[PDB]
Amino acid sequence: GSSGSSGDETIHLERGENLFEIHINKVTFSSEVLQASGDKEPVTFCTYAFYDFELQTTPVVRGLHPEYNFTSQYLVHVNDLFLQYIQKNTITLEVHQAYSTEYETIAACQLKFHEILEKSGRIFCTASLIGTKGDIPNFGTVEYWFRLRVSGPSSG
Repeated sequence: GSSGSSGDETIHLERGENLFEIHINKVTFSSEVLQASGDKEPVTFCTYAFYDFELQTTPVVRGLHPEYNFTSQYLVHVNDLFLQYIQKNTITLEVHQAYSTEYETIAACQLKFHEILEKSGRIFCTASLIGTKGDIPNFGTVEYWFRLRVSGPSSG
């Protein structure tokens, strides 16, 4: 076969299994967070749960702009209850700082996909981060992408 730059437009996918994968590139910070850090490779980690499944802990890494390079996927069968869920409730991914002594949260955002409501697939999107205490509206932006298509097996 072949692959490359392409597009897809559809409302409801065919009758088959659906695989929801989520690959997080990395997490950028703002001039404020960069300095606020402490001139020391800041270590943080994110977490989230889909379809009320087992929560997954992101890979801890030191640095300013690490590459989690984490790719999670699970074969889930659901369409109607799927879209409704996206609305009824969204995903909450907070970013807490993991210290070598204690652990506390300093940021919290709401992960939700709008396009998924109409379209389905590689829909580029982003989310903003806000500081809980510091109250920093320019904490940083997260780079992620979602996809929902028939993960049914094929002959080939």
